Amino acid sequence: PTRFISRHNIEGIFTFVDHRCVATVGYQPQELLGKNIVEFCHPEDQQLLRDSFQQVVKLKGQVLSVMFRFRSKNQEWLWMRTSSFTFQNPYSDEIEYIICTNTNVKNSS
Amino acid sequence: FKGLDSKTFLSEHSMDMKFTYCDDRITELIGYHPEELLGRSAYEFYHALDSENMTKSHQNLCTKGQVVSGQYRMLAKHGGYVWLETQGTVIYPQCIMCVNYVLSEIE
Ligand SMILES: O=[N+]([O-])c1c(Nc2cccc(F)c2)ccc2nonc12
Repeated sequence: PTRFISRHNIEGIFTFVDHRCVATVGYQPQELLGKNIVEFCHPEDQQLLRDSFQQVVKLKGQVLSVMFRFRSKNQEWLWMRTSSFTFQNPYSDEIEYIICTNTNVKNSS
Repeated sequence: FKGLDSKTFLSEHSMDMKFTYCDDRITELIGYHPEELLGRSAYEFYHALDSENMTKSHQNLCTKGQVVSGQYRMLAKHGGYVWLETQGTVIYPQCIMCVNYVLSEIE
């Protein structure tokens, strides 16, 4: 399974991207950092993705998964399954951020 | 004194605890280069006195889908150990995603 990790703020902006993104979606980390994940999302799926990011912060660190179409560096729609959860260092009251594992999956059955 | 972000590193593991990814913050904290951890079991790096506790934490992680490890010691590259706590989450099982935060200087 081709996958990479990302960290996002609550709004969806990439604040960290693991280098395995190149093999997964074709972009360098530098091409994703500072951008919102929704900017790469198929228009039909953008609201689902926003709504998923909004909810995951309310689920007390449980995983929320979402499937969406991600525009690869070749301008092609790849099915991604993003499993997300929030983290906040328990020694602090820093705002939660979101940790994602992003995997190219099949849409088939 | 280190900021919060600077004492945390992310790692990914297969279900047997072998590293499949580690972020570079670990170098500044514990000495390892991520590439040298890959394929090694995290168990190789736990202090002997924490091994049974970490086995229990791994069992709880696999049965519940998430765990907070409680405090344990990880062996540092150049000797000694650092105290850590880890929040683990199973990604579905496909892999384990760990948020590791350092609780002490090297001892
Ligand atoms: O499955 N795991 O890989 C796992 C941990 N891995 C780990 C991650 C970073 C450093 C370290 F010494 C060990 C650390 C604490 C854990 N508690 O349950 N599983 C754990």
